[PDB]
Amino acid sequence: QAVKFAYWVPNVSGGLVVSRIEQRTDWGIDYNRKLAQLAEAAGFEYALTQIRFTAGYGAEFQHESVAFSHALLAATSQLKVIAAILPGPWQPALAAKQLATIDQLTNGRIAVNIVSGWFRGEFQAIGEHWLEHDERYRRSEEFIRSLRGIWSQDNFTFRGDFYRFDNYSLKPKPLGRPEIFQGGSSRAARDMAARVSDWYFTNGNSVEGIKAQVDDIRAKAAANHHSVKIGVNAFVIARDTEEEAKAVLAQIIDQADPEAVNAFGDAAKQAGRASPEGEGNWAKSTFEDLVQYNDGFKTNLIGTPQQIAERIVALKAVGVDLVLAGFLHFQEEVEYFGQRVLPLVRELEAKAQSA
Amino acid sequence: QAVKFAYWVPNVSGGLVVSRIEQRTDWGIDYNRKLAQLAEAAGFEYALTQIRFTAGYGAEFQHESVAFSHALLAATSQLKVIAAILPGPWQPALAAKQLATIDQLTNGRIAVNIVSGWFRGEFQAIGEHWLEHDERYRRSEEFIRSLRGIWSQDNFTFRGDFYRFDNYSLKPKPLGRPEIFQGGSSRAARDMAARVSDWYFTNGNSVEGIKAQVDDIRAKAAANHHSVKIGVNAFVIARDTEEEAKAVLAQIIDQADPEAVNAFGDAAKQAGRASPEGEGNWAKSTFEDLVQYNDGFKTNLIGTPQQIAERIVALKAVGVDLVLAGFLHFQEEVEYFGQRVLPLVRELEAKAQSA
Amino acid sequence: QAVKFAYWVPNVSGGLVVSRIEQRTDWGIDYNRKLAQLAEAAGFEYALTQIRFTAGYGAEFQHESVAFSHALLAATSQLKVIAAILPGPWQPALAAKQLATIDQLTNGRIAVNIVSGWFRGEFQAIGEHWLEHDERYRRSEEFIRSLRGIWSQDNFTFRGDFYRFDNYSLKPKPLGRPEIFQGGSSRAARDMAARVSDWYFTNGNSVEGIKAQVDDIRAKAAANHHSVKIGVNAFVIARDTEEEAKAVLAQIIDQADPEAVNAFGDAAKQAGRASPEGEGNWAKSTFEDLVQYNDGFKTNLIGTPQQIAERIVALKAVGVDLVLAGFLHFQEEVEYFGQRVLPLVRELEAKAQSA
Amino acid sequence: QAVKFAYWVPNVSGGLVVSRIEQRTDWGIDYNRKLAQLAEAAGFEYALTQIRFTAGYGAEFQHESVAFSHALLAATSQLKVIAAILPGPWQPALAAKQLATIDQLTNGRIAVNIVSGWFRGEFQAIGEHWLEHDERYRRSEEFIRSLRGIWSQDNFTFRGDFYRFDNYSLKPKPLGRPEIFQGGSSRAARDMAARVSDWYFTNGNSVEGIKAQVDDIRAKAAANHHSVKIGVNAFVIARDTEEEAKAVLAQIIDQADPEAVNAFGDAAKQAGRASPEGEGNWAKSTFEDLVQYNDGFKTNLIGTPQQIAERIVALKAVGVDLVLAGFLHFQEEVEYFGQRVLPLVRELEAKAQSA
Ligand SMILES: Cc1cc2nc3c(=O)[nH]c(=O)nc-3n(C[C@H](O)[C@H](O)[C@H](O)COP(=O)(O)O)c2cc1C
Ligand SMILES: Cc1cc2nc3c(=O)[nH]c(=O)nc-3n(C[C@H](O)[C@H](O)[C@H](O)COP(=O)(O)O)c2cc1C
Ligand SMILES: Cc1cc2nc3c(=O)[nH]c(=O)nc-3n(C[C@H](O)[C@H](O)[C@H](O)COP(=O)(O)O)c2cc1C
Ligand SMILES: Cc1cc2nc3c(=O)[nH]c(=O)nc-3n(C[C@H](O)[C@H](O)[C@H](O)COP(=O)(O)O)c2cc1C
Ligand SMILES: [Cl-]
Ligand SMILES: [Cl-]
Ligand SMILES: [Cl-]
Ligand SMILES: [Cl-]
Repeated sequence: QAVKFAYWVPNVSGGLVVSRIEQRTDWGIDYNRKLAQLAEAAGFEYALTQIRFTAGYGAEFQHESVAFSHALLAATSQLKVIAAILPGPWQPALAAKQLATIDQLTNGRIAVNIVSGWFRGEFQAIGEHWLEHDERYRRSEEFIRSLRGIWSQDNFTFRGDFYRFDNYSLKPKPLGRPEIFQGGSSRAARDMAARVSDWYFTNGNSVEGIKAQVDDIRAKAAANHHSVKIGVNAFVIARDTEEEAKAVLAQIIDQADPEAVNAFGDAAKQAGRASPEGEGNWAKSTFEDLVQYNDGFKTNLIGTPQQIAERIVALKAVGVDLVLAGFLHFQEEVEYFGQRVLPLVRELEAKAQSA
Repeated sequence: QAVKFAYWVPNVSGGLVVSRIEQRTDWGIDYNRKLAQLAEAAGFEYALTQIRFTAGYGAEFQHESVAFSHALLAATSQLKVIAAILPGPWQPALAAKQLATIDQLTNGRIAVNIVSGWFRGEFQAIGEHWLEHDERYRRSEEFIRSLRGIWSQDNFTFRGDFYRFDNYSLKPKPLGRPEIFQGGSSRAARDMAARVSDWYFTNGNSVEGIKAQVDDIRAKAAANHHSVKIGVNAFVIARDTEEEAKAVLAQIIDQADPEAVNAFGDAAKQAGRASPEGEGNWAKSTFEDLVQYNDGFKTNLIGTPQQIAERIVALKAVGVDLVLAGFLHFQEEVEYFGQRVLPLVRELEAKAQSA
Repeated sequence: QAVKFAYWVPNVSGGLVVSRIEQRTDWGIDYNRKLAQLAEAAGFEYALTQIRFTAGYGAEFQHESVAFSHALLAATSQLKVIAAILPGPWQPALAAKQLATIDQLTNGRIAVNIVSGWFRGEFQAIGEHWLEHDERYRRSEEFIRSLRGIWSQDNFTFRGDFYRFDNYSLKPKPLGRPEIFQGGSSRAARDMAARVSDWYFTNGNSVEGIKAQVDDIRAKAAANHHSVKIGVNAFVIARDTEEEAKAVLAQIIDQADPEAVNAFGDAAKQAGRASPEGEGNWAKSTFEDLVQYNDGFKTNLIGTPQQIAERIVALKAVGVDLVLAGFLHFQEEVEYFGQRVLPLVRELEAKAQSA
Repeated sequence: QAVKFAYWVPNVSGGLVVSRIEQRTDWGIDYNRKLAQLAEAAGFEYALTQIRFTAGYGAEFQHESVAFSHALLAATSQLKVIAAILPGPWQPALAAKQLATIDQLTNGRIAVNIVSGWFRGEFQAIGEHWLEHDERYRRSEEFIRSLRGIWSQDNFTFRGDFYRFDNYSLKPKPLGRPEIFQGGSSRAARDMAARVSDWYFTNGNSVEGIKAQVDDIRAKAAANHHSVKIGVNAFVIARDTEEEAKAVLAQIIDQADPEAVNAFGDAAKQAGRASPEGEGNWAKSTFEDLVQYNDGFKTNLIGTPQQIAERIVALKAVGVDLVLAGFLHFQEEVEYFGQRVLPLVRELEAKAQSA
């Protein structure tokens, strides 16, 4: 019932914007250990670590998602860290066993974000074939069923089109039950979430755009007798005045790296625009939307703490269970969010309950 | 020129013997962090972490090799940790990037042991096809060429029979040059080491058995203009008296687990016995040899510290550059080795220098 | 420089339309042997088989394209027969060797039509992964380069992303140089034709639509220093009067099987509509277009013999080198074409030549 | 039951021996059409067409097995023709459909010989990975189960480690039930034959060597409740005097091409010698044995017609159901076998029946 919060780990060297603007944010482990500790102290339940094999959207350097996640877990106590994984260059036997060992070493705090892929050139560079849009989701669904089965069954057998297991016994299994997240917003993504995943993570959007996705998932999940929760990306710019927050947004966009934005935008046509419906990630993103590379400005958590808290509660009303927050200057703004924004959300929630 | 020492990480729940004998050894992270610190204090330069996906040779539980290596590096300062990797369920793009990130996080202290595989049933359980003996080495050599090329250049291209890369740029690369080890003793293994590897690791053997491998590698490496060093497995039983060490050895063997040894021995026929020459790992192993699952008793580092030190220097004279030590009670025997055996080795080397 | 003619082999039940109308057409070898002999006598240079692995509704039975082509060549003397091949369920080593042997047995009269695929459900049923639209063309281009190299040289080596060859020597090679045709009309198809194919076969279309494809191919092929010819599908309804030919067309469409048409149109969305440009086979086909399953009515070769001859010559004037003809009643209409239509084309061509 | 007879189709340019001796045998279709007709008239029930993709054992040129088998069936009326297929470069969906169409065109007379592979260099040349010996039989068994299922059921589903099918309906199916033969003599081969195949074809051998294989197959097949028949290769040299037949054998061997024989012997080490038991095809073949490349001289059908007929009947007594005959001068020796040897076998069988 209370809304949950995650933050994007800036393990990619350009932060969370495609922009030349000065940021007090770094992609190295030293910066990120302290940020994970600040996020835990601020009240964030999850950190989300993105997966790249090569540079895109202005991230010339990227730390590998699973090892980096392990290091963040080792530096924290209660924080849960979601390691992103792309089927193809990743296989599920290795993923299940590596995640299970990290879970055993971190008191049960690792999770996974299965992402089905859009950056074709990256796959080509690393010798992976490029499956059709919905076919990438068929494979991701077999990957998810494989993870859950390996972790839950003494002797797991799975006779898939992409993956096979035959009486496979993983030991040790995870300490508890790792949560499986997935990223993407196409019909194929919503279908998979309503079947196998614990969480559907989606790009930023208007309230109406989010409600449309939630309503489809809820109906499908109910018919499948499956439980799934909803998280939405938001690039949060909280400042003491609304004018200052809008001025920061304008600086970010004014300083956009246009060659990086356009190259990202071209590659992103292999996500939602390439699905049979032509709907999903980046299908309707302008140059200015792309400057936050998961459409995070659209969620409009930009203004005063009070405006942002009221907007978060309005997202709860259409079925959002978690806000996935990106920031410009991560350490100071995560701390500010915990001191100034999150307590206002909790007060609004207490007042709603007592009525 | 000084001989180097590695120890086997007991990340598999049966320790380093296929036996019911009581051992003060454990496979969990708590035991292994302390063990790694003691090993570093004792003068071991490397720890070697074995790779399993499911139980064999008496190891019902096994921690995943790379994440466990990451954790041991996080708990130490100068120790180098070698993570074992099996091509097939591992792919080189992910290995290259995950190892590069761990390298960056650990001040350049991770290495890799490419092992080409023998446990067919394990591959079948996780959906991997079983290549012919020498073909597994063909694949491993492509895997090693990919790791080395990815780590050393931008725009790496490789048009292999097993792996493809196309203008691939990994960032960040490792801090320096990670060492590539490999395990196996067949002709295919020796040929691969003489072409692409930094270290050839081999099973325990007599001095003459080791000499025959080194001489073959030396000639082949010279013809390729390639440098490779030699490490040999030895199960070290050092006691204050020779009689006590021999009694321990007999206790380990007398308490051998026959189901596990039979099952291991049958599976191990897919290593040296299955090569075109019929030579390599386990091709000549009796039931008693198999109780140490890399033929470690054959190296005969079993006796007083003085006998062991002399035997180590004798191995050096046939071209052994590193002794890879297994133990029964890891923490206490690593400490004893550093206090009682290693200094005798260093004295012998110093006396040989002045002569 | 004379325009060439092919006919579609009705090796799929239901003929060349998705309609319940009575057809004096059959898919068996007896009807098709006689039809091939009639087509050779009528002046057709080629027969084009189609490739299916499964189908529903009236298209319920399909003879395998290569072995059926071999049988048709065995029943004829001069006719060339083009065997359709889909990369994926077909591999290029077997295709090259099987076609070379058939070429040797048939006096050099076999050709191949490389088709890159649109029917996703058929691939899934036979265990094949569904690659993205342009990726299927990347694979088809490697397939074609493989056929051409294997057939033309010993020691053929190819280091593809999809296919590898290592000093492969096929013996015997074909008697002559088999022509490579390809089917498809997207940008990816045109790019491939301008690089590697002898013939670009495309769906039916207006003169304007054909000319736009020819102009793009001609520019690209010139820059590649590559020669490629153009063939266009047309469903030919030649009758003594224009009114009767139009009545037959209305009858075909009026008796269309609506469920079959809709199921075909839904699956065909994986062709042109799924390409990045949204253009290619079936991207703009209405219900009535889909009744001829390669848009054959659009080419408007429906009317008197004189009208049809003038329209064929008009297609030649925009770069069409070959008309690929479908018919309702194959045997009798092939005979009528050779007696009533083809001679008018030749007369028109002769009269143009006298100027 | 009356013993059945097959002959090897000389679809390979060196005939059935690795020798420079002058042979009145040709690999082209004209010689082979007349040969198949003579064999049919002589009383051979089957022809067997070997599969190569590149030159081995002196076969500089090789016609493709399936298309050549189709052409031989087209030249005959009752002869059954067995096309050899190697899983790997062949896939089962295509094999099933192509064979079914040929079966429909030839009145149900096509069969298949599934061979699991020994010629590693050929696979490497055509881009195929080299599976371990027993794993090749694992794949071949899935291939056989797929053929059998596709041919016999609509909506065939098969969830293999090598092949997948999902509700696949092949139409048309064969006219009846095609026979599945397999070649190979290792434990893996015998185990496969005892589970899925109609015929086990084996290399030439002594009576005792054959009986040891039959006895193992019989016990295994009885435990599986499976029916399988036995065929044995024999290189038949029938002459009016024993002295003449022996002189011919000596001439073949004396004119052996020793570079070809040794190169074949080396490649053949990947058959029986590479199996876990070290037993199977070519494991015990001397230089002289290898001159007939399936050990055909060992069966000793070399002598007068009377001697050969008695030795055939003696093979029946250890469970041989079919003799698979090679010859030096094919057309003339097939005609002679039918005039002079086969009638003696029939008289001996008639005399045994009346006792
Ligand atoms: C919150 C979120 C996080 C994501 N993280 C990643 C990532 O780290 N790497 C990646 O390649 N794709 C990532 N994706 C995109 C997925 O690959 C997604 O499957 C792909 O864009 C196809 O999206 P679609 O289903 O909307 O067409 C993410 C998507 C979302 C919504
Ligand atoms: C010191 C050493 C360590 C090894 N570690 C492993 C391991 O952790 N996992 C594994 O499957 N194989 C391991 N192997 C065996 C390899 O997989 C080897 O390639 C296989 O046994 C074939 O050996 P051969 O070349 O002597 O036939 C190791 C071998 C040696 C000598
Ligand atoms: C003349 C012609 C014949 C074709 N024949 C076949 C066929 O026999 N089987 C098949 O699956 N596809 C066939 N196709 C379609 C191809 O699979 C084509 O590559 C696919 O529809 C993608 O088309 P696009 O490039 O316009 O998107 C044919 C296409 C044309 C133009
Ligand atoms: C009668 C017979 C015919 C065979 N024909 C072929 C063939 O045409 N092509 C081929 O590559 N192998 C052929 N083989 C050999 C098979 O590939 C066999 O599976 C391989 O040699 C392994 O044999 P093994 O099971 O005795 O080790 C044939 C074997 C026999 C006994
Ligand atoms: Cl979206
Ligand atoms: Cl060894
Ligand atoms: Cl079109
Ligand atoms: Cl044999």
